[PDB]
Amino acid sequence: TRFTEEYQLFEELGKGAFSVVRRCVKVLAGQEYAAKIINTKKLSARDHQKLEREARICRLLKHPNIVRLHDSISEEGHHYLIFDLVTGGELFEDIVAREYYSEADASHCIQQILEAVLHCHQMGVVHRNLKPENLLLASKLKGAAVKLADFGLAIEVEGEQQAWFGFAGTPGYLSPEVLRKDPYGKPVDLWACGVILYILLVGYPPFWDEDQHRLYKQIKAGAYDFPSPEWDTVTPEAKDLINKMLTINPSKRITAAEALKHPWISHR
Amino acid sequence: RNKLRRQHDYDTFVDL
Ligand SMILES: Nc1ncnc2c1ncn2[C@@H]1O[C@H](COP(=O)(O)OP(=O)(O)OP(=O)(O)O)[C@@H](O)[C@H]1O
Ligand SMILES: [Mg+2]
Repeated sequence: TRFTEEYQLFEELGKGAFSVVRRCVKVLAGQEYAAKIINTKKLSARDHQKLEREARICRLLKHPNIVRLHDSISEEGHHYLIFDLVTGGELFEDIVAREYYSEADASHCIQQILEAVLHCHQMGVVHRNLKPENLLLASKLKGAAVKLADFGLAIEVEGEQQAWFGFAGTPGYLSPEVLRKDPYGKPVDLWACGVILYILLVGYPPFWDEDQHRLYKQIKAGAYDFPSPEWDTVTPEAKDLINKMLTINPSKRITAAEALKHPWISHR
Repeated sequence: RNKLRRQHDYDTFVDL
């Protein structure tokens, strides 16, 4: 079929449980991409439908701060996802390496993340799984764009309609409404943006505990600090945006649109 | 302080 004949495979960039990703060239254009090659023979019916939902949802998104899915091909014993080639690794790795971001860099970073989330929301997509591991740097270059990835847990929403879409995501980044088993939607991503922004500024999260029961109590109670000394030098408008994202009532939580107008971002 | 660790995605409620 059309993958082997339209795309030329080059070296392995990474691997997962049931996938290998290789650099490839669309021979006609000579443009390079990342080909995620999935052995569908080793996938359950459930994983197979997850994959085809992920492919559908990601294809809705066309934004410089989202890892673009250009093509989806279902051949003999394989599924090929053709993505933007990204060579800068995870935002998680960059934060670890640099300890934390200056307010300038943190503001620049979360602005890009909010633009990606806003685009998702305008396309009727809620990610549900925002975290530093799911944000990739386009390159190792100085001012490389942050790109949102992994729509494996993303859902399609009907305008502003909320519903119970199930208990799904990463414990440390789960919104209070999901933990409360409340109907939810777009606001869940803005909670995760708050957790990410907090991490960018001091290099550690607002909610953590070895005991998951106690972690979920902290999140539901919205019990987070700005400890001294590291937060003492952090500007109050930075703390204000975090506070406006980490509100336990999603109806009172700042949206992606409103967040991008917030002084700390719009005056930077 | 709180630990910055890699965390895994769950598709359902799994009580840890
Ligand atoms: N767009 C990309 N450009 C370059 N390398 C990539 C790209 N996407 C993924 N990789 C590399 O391939 C590795 C595995 O990719 P990915 O995480 O998508 O596979 P997986 O673990 O099988 O999938 P999933 O995370 O959905 O379980 C990544 O850790 C990374 O090193
Ligand atoms: Mg992976």
